[PDB]
Amino acid sequence: NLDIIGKRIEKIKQEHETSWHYDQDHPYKTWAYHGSYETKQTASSMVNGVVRLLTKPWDIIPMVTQMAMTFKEKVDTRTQEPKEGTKKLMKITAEWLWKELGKKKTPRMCTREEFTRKVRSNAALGAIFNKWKSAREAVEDSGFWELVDKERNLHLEGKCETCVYNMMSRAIWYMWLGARFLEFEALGFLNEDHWFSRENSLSGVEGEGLHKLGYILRDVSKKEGGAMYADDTAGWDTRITLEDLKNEEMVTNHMEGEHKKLAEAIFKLTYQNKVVRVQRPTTVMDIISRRDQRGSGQVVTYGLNTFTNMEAQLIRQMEGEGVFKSIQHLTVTEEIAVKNWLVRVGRERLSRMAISGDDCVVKPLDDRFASALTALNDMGKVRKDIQQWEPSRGWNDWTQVPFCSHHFHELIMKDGRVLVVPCRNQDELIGRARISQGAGWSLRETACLGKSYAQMWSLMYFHRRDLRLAANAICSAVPSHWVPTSRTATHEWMTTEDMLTVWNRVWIQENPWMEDKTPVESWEEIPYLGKREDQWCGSLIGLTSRATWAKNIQTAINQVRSLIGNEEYTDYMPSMKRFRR
Ligand SMILES: NS(=O)(=O)c1cnc2cccnn12
Ligand SMILES: NS(=O)(=O)c1cnc2cccnn12
Ligand SMILES: NS(=O)(=O)c1cnc2cccnn12
Ligand SMILES: [Cl-]
Ligand SMILES: [Zn+2]
Ligand SMILES: [Zn+2]
Repeated sequence: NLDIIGKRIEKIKQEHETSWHYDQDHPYKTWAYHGSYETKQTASSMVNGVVRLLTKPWDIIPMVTQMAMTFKEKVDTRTQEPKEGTKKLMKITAEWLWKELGKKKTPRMCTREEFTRKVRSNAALGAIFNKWKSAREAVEDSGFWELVDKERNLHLEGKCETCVYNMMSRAIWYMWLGARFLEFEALGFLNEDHWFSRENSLSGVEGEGLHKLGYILRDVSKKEGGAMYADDTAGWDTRITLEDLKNEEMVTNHMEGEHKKLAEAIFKLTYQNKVVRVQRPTTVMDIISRRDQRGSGQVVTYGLNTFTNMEAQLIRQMEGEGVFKSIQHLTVTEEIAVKNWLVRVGRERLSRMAISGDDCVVKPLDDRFASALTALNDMGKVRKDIQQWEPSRGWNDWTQVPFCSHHFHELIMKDGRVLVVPCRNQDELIGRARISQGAGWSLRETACLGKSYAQMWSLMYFHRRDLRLAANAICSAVPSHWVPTSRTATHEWMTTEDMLTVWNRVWIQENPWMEDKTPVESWEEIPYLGKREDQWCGSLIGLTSRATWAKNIQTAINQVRSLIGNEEYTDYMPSMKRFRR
């Protein structure tokens, strides 16, 4: 208890001994409170004027315009401890899953060179403000790596001093760059070495890309079985138990030497015991503590979410197939039956799933899965927006299944070849592209972020009439040689390569579901959804506002070119039939 966290607490107390006080009216219930101190400050969501000026029809669509405007009483709930039968099911399953994931991989420590290369191209790692300005500065300075060195040797000594979370259905738990390095050093291999790739994990999709997720769902659909289930969990990160953290920690059983010691420390001292500083208006800073729930950096969180979700869904599959009878207790022969199931058909059962962190699609052996709820609820993974004991509603058509905020269309090219393409409501796509994050964006940086969205649209959403037209307009309106940016799925659109060449590489050449490798020699060979399907998915095609926008597009492009000024521009609009004489 306070042996593990006291050092961190004591140290913060001493840096604000002018301010410390055990406030009487603290709202914390399931979090342990410890004390308070004075600060005062927070950033918010800003509009990208380049994208907004080139999407005028959406200026009167509330779903688009309201996205730019703007429960922490879910983080302060409790989760009951699972029954002994559930704990046994999770231990056997976790044990077996780490061995499967380990068969063709070697756990290993990640390098400062790898961490530096991360900072020096802006990954979302989750640092905080006072000694150095940016991450890029602290990395390049020897004094930083000295503070790292101190903390590191405390971790090998089985102690912690500076590894503290700053809180803010989200809740990003930022740490100082230092504690982020130590997390990445110990557990970075899970992401860096693709442990949850589809090849390695069979259920996972890590690194597959939005242009492969539809093909993966269609391959699951080919399995003999029942409906496709895609039940979301209510607040997955808040439902991670101590039993889940212990089963995740068993990855250390496959490690050795310093790496093993460094990993056991991250699990024991920063994951299964945490220290958090939370801002409160009544503006003070509350040091609070907890043992359960997910508080890692967001890349390790993805990997351990995927692991624990794969485990949870194999157990729900076991329940549907009648492998065990009751969560209360597992008989000795039930243990053997569960081991024999895992070892005999476990790999086949993983291949009937697509799992991306807390998000899943399962095509089970049959529809007994739908009412197999006892283990899932008792593991605390309670389904969102359905009564606790109401059977799951499955999907009969893989093209209706939601996964990673999308659905997927089958799209026949004029030449008969078949594309499986990602899609979501077009108001969501346009609303997002109209938003920037943070202060001090130049016009140039704003234009380059617009261009990132435009190239993503050309590559992923080419089949939506409004997005191909808007993407061509943004790329005409931004100087042709300016490089797409973003301050924080493989990102093939982040390039100054010609987008038709990239389309051909992604959808034809490197596409394992495309046998005929004949290139496309124009955008006009690349199809759209049916006009009615485009409208169902949110197209404005058929509206007068949209007709005027399309007809007068060069006037909008010219308005943005006039603001940016005298630069080298390209006209991409004649790549579309209707602007080509
Ligand atoms: N609030 S909790 O879900 O972390 C929880 C469940 N059972 C216990 C027993 C002691 C402390 N906490 N606890
Ligand atoms: N400081 S470090 O994390 O780069 C490091 C130290 N020792 C090793 C061994 C393998 C990889 N990295 N590594
Ligand atoms: N992880 S849990 O919610 O199942 C749980 C059960 N019993 C305790 C005691 C302290 C913290 N968490 N906890
Ligand atoms: Cl359906
Ligand atoms: Zn630490
Ligand atoms: Zn659609």
